[PDB]
Amino acid sequence: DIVLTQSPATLSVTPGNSVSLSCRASQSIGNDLHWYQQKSHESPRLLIKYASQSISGIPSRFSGSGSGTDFTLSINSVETEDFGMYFCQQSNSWPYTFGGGTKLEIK
Amino acid sequence: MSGIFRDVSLLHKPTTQISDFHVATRFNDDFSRAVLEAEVQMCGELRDYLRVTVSLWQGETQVASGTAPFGGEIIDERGGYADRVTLRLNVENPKLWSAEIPNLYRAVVELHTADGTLIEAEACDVGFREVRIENGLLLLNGKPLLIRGVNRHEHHPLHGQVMDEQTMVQDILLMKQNNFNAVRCSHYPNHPLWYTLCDRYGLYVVDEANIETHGMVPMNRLTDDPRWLPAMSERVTRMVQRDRNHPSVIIWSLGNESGHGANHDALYRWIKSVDPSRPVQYEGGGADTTATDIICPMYARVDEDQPFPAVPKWSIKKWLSLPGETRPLILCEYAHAMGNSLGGFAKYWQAFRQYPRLQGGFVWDWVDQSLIKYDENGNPWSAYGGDFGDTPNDRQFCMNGLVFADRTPH
Amino acid sequence: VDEANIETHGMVPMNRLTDDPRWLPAMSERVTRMVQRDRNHPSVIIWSLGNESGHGANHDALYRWIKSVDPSRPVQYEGGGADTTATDIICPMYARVDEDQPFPAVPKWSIKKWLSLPGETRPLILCEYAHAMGNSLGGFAKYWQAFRQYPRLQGGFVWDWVDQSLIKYDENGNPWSAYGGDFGDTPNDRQFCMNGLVFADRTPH
Repeated sequence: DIVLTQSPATLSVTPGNSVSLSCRASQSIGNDLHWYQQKSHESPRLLIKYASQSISGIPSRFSGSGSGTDFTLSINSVETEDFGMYFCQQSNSWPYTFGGGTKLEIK
Repeated sequence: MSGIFRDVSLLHKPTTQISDFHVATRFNDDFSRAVLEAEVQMCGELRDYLRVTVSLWQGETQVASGTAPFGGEIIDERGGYADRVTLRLNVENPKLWSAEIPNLYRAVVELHTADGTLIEAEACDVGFREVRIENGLLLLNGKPLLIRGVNRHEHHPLHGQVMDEQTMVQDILLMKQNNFNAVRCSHYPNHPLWYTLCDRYGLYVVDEANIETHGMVPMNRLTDDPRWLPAMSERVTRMVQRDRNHPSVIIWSLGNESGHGANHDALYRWIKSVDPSRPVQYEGGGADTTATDIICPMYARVDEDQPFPAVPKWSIKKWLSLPGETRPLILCEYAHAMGNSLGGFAKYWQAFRQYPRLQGGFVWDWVDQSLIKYDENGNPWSAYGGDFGDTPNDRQFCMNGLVFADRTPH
Repeated sequence: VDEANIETHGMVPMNRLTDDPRWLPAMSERVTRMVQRDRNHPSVIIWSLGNESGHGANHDALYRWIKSVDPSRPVQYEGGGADTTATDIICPMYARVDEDQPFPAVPKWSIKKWLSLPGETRPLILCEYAHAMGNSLGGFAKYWQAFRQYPRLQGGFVWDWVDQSLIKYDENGNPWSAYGGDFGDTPNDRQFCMNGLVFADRTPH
């Protein structure tokens, strides 16, 4: 099955600064890569779909980029409400798979 | 159905901008060399410091670039277009696009000033391919195609006629997996992304105008009427202006089942004039009218004739050798896949394989146009014609796909 | 269909003489005299350059000659593939209805298919079809049906009318039908001379 590897595993940042999170697929998945945010005691929240498509109700500071095997989730000027876990998920082939996640923490 | 079923957007453009652009590729006898030709037009004030650069990339690698300022060649007694420019880039040993190998390039069109400042940029994917009918055969890059295709509607059991990337992609992959080369946009221009995916995954596309007047009597009634000429005209012209740069599109179609009227003849000529890179097809009025470059019937049998008055359907093998006939024949719809069907499919495949001028066809059709309904316990079930108290209706007639609405195969 | 007395079937390749300018004259006389002699008959509707002599430049010339001299009739010649530049009609021998026989150089496409080959527009009439040798004629109907469904398939010539058997006499002055090699003839093709629809006496098969 498709394996998604996320890096770094953890990223510390000070509110106001920007960050970019990486997700790489073991094989090409076109643009079928989505990004989720998950906080303790809460269900995942879809942030970006199909690599770079925006989602209504999500802060504009979130953007996605990439195609094939290398993808990135960027947060322009991190806010405290952004601290938590970020997971990428591919839907190009069944079974759908998730990356191991990147933890974003305050520095 | 009805509503705002495709996207809504906002686009912010500069005041002085790129208003349109087209791409074209010519080749030499053996395709070892090509010319990419880009015609650009702009809107706004024309200032001598304005320039255009068209660059061709292959990956990270720039392959060719050209720069120039506005102002075309003399066209007639009054001059040329001052707001247009055409560049021509030479490309040696271009990688060719085909459904077998979708070689693509990226073309960037920059509108800048001479001091290097960028006003704005546009782009598109480019595929080097030549489409021609020659000597009764339809050729792609010099060889003759054999279209393994299917007709596909924009249908989602849940979303009705709203399309999404996931669905498009699913469809594409199923098709490719199942030995399809091509798809027909039955029977209107599709959601934009579609072409792009085809361009990229590799499928030949027949782009079709949104014109079907099947229910008139006779069929011709509006299409033969000059008063509908304008309305029709816009359905064809805009399609072309919009999709003309996609490599996957290899044939233009005037619509569907609207008989054969003088309006078609005009529109067919229009296209030929505007974009001679592709052939035009239209089945209405007998499948072999003066408005089609290809004999493209629907449901013609292999060996048996169905000689309806006015618009018979000869056996395909026979149709080709009718006196004076020389065009290639590709079925716009054949092998009606409604329910427990597809008997005889092989007969077709065999003719296709034995007769050169029989270059395949489009099966009818891809997905079942069934919709989801819910029962007394929030249990879903597949609904069809008349199941929404809809009147009048055609019941199961909306289910002729090769795959179920959920994309599971029949 | 009036046909020139020219058949060089036994050469290798078939063309050998017909492509040779030195035979041009000889051939020429076989065509020209035929025309000068039979040209006024109404029954003659097509001229033929001969039979099974491959396809040579000599045919092309002779075909043009005729066209010039008597444009009232079409010319046909099957040699060299049945659809050469020396024939106004596609006129193969033994082409099947539905199956192709793609010999190198000179294939025999299925008749229905032959017509729609790219660029082709001539009518097709078989110079020989349905070899009537002995217990034969199976499938005859298939032909009739294509002929009837395809306009450009305007029929053909069955091969052939009478058995080329000869009369011999026995130990008691009793006659009997003889064939190839029965006259101590060498070399010979035996029964191959009997493909008629009627026996030599004109009694039907």
